[PDB]
Amino acid sequence: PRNLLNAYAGPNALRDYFDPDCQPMIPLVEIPQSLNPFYEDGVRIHAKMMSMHPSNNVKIMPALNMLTKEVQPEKSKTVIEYSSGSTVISLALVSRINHGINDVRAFLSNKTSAPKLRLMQFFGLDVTLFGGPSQPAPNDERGGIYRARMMAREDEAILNVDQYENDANWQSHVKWTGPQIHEQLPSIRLICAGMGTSGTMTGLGQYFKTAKPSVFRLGVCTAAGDRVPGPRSLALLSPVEFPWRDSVDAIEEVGSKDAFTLSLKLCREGLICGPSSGFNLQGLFNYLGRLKAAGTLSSLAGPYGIIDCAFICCDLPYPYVDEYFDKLGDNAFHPIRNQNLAAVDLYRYDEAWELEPSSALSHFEAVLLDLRKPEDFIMSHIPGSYNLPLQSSNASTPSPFTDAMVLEKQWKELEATFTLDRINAHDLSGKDVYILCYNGDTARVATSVLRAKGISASSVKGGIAAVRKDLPQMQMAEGRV
Amino acid sequence: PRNLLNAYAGPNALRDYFDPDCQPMIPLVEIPQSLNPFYEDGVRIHAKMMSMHPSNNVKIMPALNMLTKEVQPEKSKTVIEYSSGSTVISLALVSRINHGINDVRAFLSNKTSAPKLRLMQFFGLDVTLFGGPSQPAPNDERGGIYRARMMAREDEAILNVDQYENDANWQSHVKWTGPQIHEQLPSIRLICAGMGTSGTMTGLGQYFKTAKPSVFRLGVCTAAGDRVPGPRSLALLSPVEFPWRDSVDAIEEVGSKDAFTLSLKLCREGLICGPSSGFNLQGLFNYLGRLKAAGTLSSLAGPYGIIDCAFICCDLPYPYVDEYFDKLGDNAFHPIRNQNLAAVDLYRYDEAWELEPSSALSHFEAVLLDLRKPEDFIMSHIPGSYNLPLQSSNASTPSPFTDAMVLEKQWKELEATFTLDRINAHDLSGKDVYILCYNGDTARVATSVLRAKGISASSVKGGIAAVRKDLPQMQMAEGRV
Amino acid sequence: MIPRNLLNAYAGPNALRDYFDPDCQPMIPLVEIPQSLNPFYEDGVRIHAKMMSMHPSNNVKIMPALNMLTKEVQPEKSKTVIEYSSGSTVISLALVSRINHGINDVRAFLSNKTSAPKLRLMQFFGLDVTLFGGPSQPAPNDERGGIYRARMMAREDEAILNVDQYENDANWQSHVKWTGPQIHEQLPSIRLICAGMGTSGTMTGLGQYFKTAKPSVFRLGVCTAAGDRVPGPRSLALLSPVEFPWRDSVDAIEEVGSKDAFTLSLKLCREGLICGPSSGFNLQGLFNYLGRLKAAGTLSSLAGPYGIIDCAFICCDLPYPYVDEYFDKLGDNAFHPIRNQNLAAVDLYRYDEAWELEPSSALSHFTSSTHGVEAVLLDLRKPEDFIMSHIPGSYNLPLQSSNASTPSPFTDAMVLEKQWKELEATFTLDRINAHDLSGKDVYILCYNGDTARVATSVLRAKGISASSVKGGIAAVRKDLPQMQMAER
Amino acid sequence: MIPRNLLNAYAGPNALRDYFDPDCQPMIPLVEIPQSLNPFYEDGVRIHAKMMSMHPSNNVKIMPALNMLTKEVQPEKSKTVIEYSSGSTVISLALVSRINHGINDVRAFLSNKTSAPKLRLMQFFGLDVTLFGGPSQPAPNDERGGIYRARMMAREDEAILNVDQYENDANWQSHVKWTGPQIHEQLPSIRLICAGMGTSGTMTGLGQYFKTAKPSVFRLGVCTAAGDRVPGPRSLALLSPVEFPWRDSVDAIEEVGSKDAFTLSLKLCREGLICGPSSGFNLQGLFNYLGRLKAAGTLSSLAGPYGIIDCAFICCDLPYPYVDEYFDKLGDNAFHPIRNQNLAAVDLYRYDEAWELEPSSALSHFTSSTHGVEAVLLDLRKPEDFIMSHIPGSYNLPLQSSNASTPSPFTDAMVLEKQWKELEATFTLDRINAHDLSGKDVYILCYNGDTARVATSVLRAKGISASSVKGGIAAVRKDLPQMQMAER
Ligand SMILES: C=C(NCc1c(COP(=O)(O)O)cnc(C)c1O)C(=O)O
Ligand SMILES: C=C(NCc1c(COP(=O)(O)O)cnc(C)c1O)C(=O)O
Ligand SMILES: C=C(NCc1c(COP(=O)(O)O)cnc(C)c1O)C(=O)O
Ligand SMILES: C=C(NCc1c(COP(=O)(O)O)cnc(C)c1O)C(=O)O
Repeated sequence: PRNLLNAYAGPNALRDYFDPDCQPMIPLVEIPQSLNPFYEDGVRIHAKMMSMHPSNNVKIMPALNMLTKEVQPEKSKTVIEYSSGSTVISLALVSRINHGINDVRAFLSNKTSAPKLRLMQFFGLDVTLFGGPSQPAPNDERGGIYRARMMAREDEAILNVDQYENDANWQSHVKWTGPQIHEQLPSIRLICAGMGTSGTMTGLGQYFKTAKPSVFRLGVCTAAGDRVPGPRSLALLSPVEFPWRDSVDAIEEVGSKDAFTLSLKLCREGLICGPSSGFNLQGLFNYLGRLKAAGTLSSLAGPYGIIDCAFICCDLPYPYVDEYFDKLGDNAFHPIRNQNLAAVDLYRYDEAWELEPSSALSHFEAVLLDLRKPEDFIMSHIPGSYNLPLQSSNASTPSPFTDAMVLEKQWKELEATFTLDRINAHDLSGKDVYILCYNGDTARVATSVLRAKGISASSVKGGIAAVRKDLPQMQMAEGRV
Repeated sequence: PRNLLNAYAGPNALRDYFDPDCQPMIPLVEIPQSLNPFYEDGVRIHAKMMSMHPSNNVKIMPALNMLTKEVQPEKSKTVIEYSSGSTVISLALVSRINHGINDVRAFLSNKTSAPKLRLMQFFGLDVTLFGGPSQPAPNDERGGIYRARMMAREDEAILNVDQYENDANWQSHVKWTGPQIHEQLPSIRLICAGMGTSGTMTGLGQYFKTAKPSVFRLGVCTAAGDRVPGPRSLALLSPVEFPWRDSVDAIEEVGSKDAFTLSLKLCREGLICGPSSGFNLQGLFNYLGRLKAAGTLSSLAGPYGIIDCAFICCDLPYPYVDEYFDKLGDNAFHPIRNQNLAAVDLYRYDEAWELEPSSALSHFEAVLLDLRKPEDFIMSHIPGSYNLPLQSSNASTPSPFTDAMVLEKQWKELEATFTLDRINAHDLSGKDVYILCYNGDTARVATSVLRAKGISASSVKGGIAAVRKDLPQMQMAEGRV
Repeated sequence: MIPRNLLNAYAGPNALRDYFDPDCQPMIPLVEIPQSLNPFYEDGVRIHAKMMSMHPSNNVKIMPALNMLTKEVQPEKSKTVIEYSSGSTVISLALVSRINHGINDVRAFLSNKTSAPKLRLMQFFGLDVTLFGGPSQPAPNDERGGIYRARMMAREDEAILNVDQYENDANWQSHVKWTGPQIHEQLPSIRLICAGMGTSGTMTGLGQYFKTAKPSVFRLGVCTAAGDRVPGPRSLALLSPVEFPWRDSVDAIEEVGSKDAFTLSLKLCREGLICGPSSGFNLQGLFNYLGRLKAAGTLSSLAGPYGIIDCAFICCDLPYPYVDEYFDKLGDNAFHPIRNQNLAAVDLYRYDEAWELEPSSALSHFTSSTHGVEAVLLDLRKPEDFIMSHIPGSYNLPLQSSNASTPSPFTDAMVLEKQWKELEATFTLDRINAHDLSGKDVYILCYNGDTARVATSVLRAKGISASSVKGGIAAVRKDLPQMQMAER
Repeated sequence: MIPRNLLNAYAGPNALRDYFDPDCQPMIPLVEIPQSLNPFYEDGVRIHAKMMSMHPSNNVKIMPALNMLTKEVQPEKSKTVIEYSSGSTVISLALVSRINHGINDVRAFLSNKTSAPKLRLMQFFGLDVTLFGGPSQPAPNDERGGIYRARMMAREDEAILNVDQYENDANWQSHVKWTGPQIHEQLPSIRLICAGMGTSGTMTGLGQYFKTAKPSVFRLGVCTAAGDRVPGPRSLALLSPVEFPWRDSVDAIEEVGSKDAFTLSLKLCREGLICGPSSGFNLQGLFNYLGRLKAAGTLSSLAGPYGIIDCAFICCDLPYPYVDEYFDKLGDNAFHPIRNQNLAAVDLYRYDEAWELEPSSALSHFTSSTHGVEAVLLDLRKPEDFIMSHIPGSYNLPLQSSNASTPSPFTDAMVLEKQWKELEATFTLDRINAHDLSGKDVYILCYNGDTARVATSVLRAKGISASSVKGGIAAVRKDLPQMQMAER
């Protein structure tokens, strides 16, 4: 039945890996008390981490169930679907794993984020952008849902399962998701899921309608005028023909700021899930808050006085990371320390460029650069070396690697110092350039600058202080010719 | 022992969820034959999807093992670590789940990508950037590894486990990862893992050194001068003091282009993993290619003539999506169709703004805008309406929702049309503005333009062709006053 | 005693030669400056300006140019004239080379730092300019500056000629020949002669002449104050290497800054003595010397047995090439500001009375031609007035800046700016094509008519054949039954 | 018969009044243009230029300005002068208002489209400019243009005065009084008189005078060709509303474009008759009419019993305010290009001979002052030469553009550009602080010495007190033992 060792081999290893009946049950995890403001009221909330399927999103269940139902083995060569992201990724994976179909065309709104659009391309989707409403009605003849079902109707090699209109959508959660939650949480008193196509909620609600009729079925929609990835609003849901009205006992409306806030909290607790997951949990919070404000929370409780709630976590937060910062204030994140270093010191450092004093002077076709101030150079320097001073490097200035502002000034002055004319004015091109400063640190920054400009540059570890220590017998010129 | 139902409840649900002994074994999946160029030679390659731990990366094993070893319950209040990303995310999760520590400070190179830096902030890390080499030696006194261990040495409330120097790193894979692969693949003939801190490889190599001494242990390093997230090069690995030289039988060197290529292929097969995972598989490919070129591949084979290879998949590709496009050519991705629509039609469309002809004219404080050409307006128009023509909208021009170039021209001309002066010149401010065109489509684009500018605008579904059809009794002015 | 042209009429094939001749010409005018410009008038000094700017060439250097070329040019060998110059000398050489000697290949060696307006002036007069990058006013023997290299090129070629104003005695001798004797005859009671020093030819000539012709006249040279720069003269330091006997030609030397030079030059112009910065530079030196003797109480000595003291100073050229510098050197005061200055950036295009049509002629042309293919009528009124009554077949393009209350844009500059800007912002290329205005007669009707004429200026600048209905909508009220009926 | 100033010397408290008086002044010069400019010289026509630009005011409008103000000004009531103008008239009014009438509050009403150089010129002459946005050359009765509004303001206030050049007969009567009689006396054989028409005062005056004083002279007016624009005149269409009897003053009217006007004005200047665009505009009209009769073979009739035909045309003002337009209107030819033009953008800063020091004086100052606190020595040579031998205590700042082979930057313009650019790019603010040059005496040593002087120009423009070692490293070879020993 199920894979005990979670080990999949043979020609069908990937098929069985994605199989919800063969792979272990999708994890169900109770959220911590610190995140559950109804813990003292006896509420225990459990998160169904659909993001932990190998596909990383809840829409793998409709995609699996639809494709096995609708694919015709000899003739089905192309799959087309309108989607907000998750379904077409799941269709792309299942079409290859189960059906050998690599031509998957994704129809998406032109107002889907750039990271999400790049993720579609990443998974090998062929995407076409559509103007107008990002969430059109399946009968809006100007929208991508209509165009998709009409392109597969004129060509039998083209297949359009219809996640907005194909019953195999919600039946996938009667088949898999529902029974899993029931076995994992036999004391379940409330099931909660947000509604986009509504397939997830109606599937769960149709299953629990007869598997445990005492279970309360709570769907979540996006507040009017708001937008969150995954669900749609109550208005955008009315034209859909799935039996969602028979699968829910109450509807909550949730905004995007709460959704992204709770998703961020869940991820920091260890339950890594995306914005719609925090959206769902917030809807559950809002309904529990009504029953407490109405004094009716006792109605959900079982014989032990506890209320076991399960809610769906639909996918991962990674595709939406930038949106968390646009929607949530800076107060939700620690700022970067030494943030200025992101725009500077951009180039690599190789340990082989840093040479011990004896090793560097043995190679010395070759040119030695001294980056100390002009009067320090005249006082004493290695005979044969050129002087090239810097405003930002004294004998007293701190090491650039201990002061981010020093590193910024020194790196920038070094980038401006080593212009093209400068390289030729000192004959650095094509030679082994050895660099020396006071303690070696500014010189090492200079090697990163020069290596990125193609000059074979090395630095002396410890600077001139180490050559005076390690090589005390090498006598030094003290402006004398 | 292990959680049969994958259901975690009680105050320790999250602790047990992250527990590798309590949670099902990390999946091991054989890669498809199409991705395995040595399938006919009898090689079967199995991927250990460490990315499928709830933390989504392999470094959860060192983080778990180190923190339980080093945390002192009463005094340990702050955790500090230098990392390339994975470890500090895993330390942030485990420090909160197992030890109640929320003060986690991450020391990172200034040359880590911006998406990765934002991911650190996302998971609640307090990050400080460090110049110089992005992968310093643990004894480089200018690098972040030294600074981390020295800041926890001066303060007992500060804890620095040392992933580069703490043996609990690699022992975590002797404890968990090794035994899991052995039980999942008893016929294992070769174990493969890339080396950054080397903890993963030495742990696996120390375990199999005595669990099944016939197993070949293959480590992978980054080719000289190259860079891939996770591992380091053979040179950057020499100073580390873990017994990695006793845990490997051969070393492969792999470049970044191959690493990102194979990761992309793995993700498109259904094994969603990041660049170091394709890096590892490529190293395995390169060693198998030597033995075939040397005719020695038979040496790895078991009694049935097959060679069972296991390799580590370390994390997910999502934080690196943009890097795949910089490293791989455009030839690896389908381009966006109607790409021009990404920069235009930027605003939302609400179904309630589109009104049937009878419904819109019933509300008609109110102003009706007609967007048809001037001669068409004079020919016949709804009495009481203003005319506002557009260069890009004829009676013959196609619907904007069927031609992306038409949508771009019309939307841009509409954005330029409805300037501030225009809004006041037609008294649109504060009124209910109804918009009419030929077929309704240009008018609907105009409502998205005007709603985003704060004007309460609605369109007539079907345009003037529908008011002539649905309302044939409403007589129309035909430039007559 | 040569006679001068009493009719100032110059005919014949030598009309231009005689016109430029300081002996045929009337004498260069000498004009006493007014009291309001003479601080020492109450002390008996009379300051007379020698307006060298009034020669046909407009500058003092026509005298050295005439004299040097007459001396140096070889009728059959000379074919090219080359000279280093700051501007005046080489313009004068171009004129004399052609008028008097039939030479047009005149090359001008100039500093690379002379102003961009001045460089164009050299081109304007048909000069051939080569730039030299060293010091602006080099020493004549500096083997880098143009003075030396111009001299050597004239040595290598026997067909080209460098008269060299910097050490040819004919330079300063031309003022012994003309300027000196003229001033002496125009002002016999003269007691002091003043001139700035660039090459020092003008001052050397005046001082050498008056040294013997009237030894009692004081000779006052003017040099540029160190660190400063004035067009024409040189600083004392920059003047020492020239070998003209200028030290023997002056009895004292003043130093003057550029701010004072431009200020006094500007005041002389507003008095009617139109002259450039070096003229105010010379007058300021004279003021400074006269103020030195007045404060020391030695002012009386310069006089004679008469109480008056007659001083003459040189006015070298005209201010027009330097107008820009007066604004940079002097403050925002001493100039009246341009009022309605905002209009300088709007209403940039021409008007034509033919574009403004009587209402009956305009409505006749509109309904003559088929509507929407040959002619359109734009009605700029607010949409709720347009709806009430309008010319059938016309288009409504509302203007926010225009309504039934707005006054004439030509009576308020802010209205003109707002309305011209909105009209310019209204008639984008899409708007022209949205109403298909191209190739059509366009008629404009507004509340005003003045606004509508502004609209015709804007549209015809864009190539649209637009005309306005004179008098506005008020002038066609009698042709609009619906409008007449609404007023019941 | 009033006498004229035979000395051209004007003294006394009325020196400026007499200086501007056309009756005290010598007559405005009349000068025959040369054959090279007269295509019809072989046919017996002699064309004489009346250089009105030679009045002290430099323009033709001083005659209407003098005559109108003399007529209209009220000694005790008049305190402000207001006039719409294109430029010439209102400058002349400012001068006459002060010289002759002691009035300085002169307001100038100008089109908002007059050039930015011309607007500054109005400010320069102390005028008070108000801009008007309508048509540039409005009709005198257009109640929007400045002509009408200037007239009304003078009506509301009995203390201000608009002489109104556009319909005051004293405008054209001033040329019956002066310009006409002068030309007639300067050229008694005259057969034709030619002038452009703006207000038409000049042509009306000349034509009304010659109509009776010598009825046989042909009167040839010139107007601006439709669609074109010339500074001064008007088009025939724009001229019809003025009520001067100009139609009665002309026997024919030519139309001329602006390109021909500027081309001929430029040629007249290079001949020595310095005059502006309207002057070439008048001459081109005369050429066009004479070419019409020559092609028709009716040229002989204009003559007399003599074979010659003497024509006079007006030259109105000077070209200097319009120099920019000649470049825009005419091609790149007719001007010589500036050679070494690249130098105009480099070597922007001054030089001083005191900065260049004899080698012994430079090395003396350097080792006098303590090194690195009061003085530094920069050695611009290549690092491998600097290592071989250098002045002890000096810093090496290599230049790629300079080495022992490079010639003098003042002998090759490309070397000067490269070296000045690299020196400017070398001495960034960090470089000055990297060697702590601020507040120190700085001495420059190079292979050349010329390069080192360029370096001193660059550094002193940045405030660094830099001097150069004259003669370069070659001049200090005797002071360098190590260098002498290497040459064995
Ligand atoms: C509609 C699809 N999204 C459903 C979805 C939902 C909503 O689940 P539904 O089955 O559509 O009701 C929630 N969260 C995420 C991340 C989702 O992708 C889609 O990818 O086309
Ligand atoms: C060093 C850590 N990275 C190790 C790593 C590796 C290498 O595994 P090691 O245990 O360091 O040898 C591979 N792939 C990814 C994504 C990784 O993050 C870190 O996050 O600090
Ligand atoms: C040197 C020349 N300038 C002399 C000059 C002077 C000086 O006059 P000198 O005769 O050169 O000393 C004053 N004012 C103006 C306008 C001048 O042009 C020249 O044109 O090259
Ligand atoms: C109208 C005036 N211009 C007349 C003019 C003319 C025309 O001359 P009239 O006398 O205005 O017809 C020609 N050339 C120049 C340079 C002029 O300035 C004026 O100054 O306002």
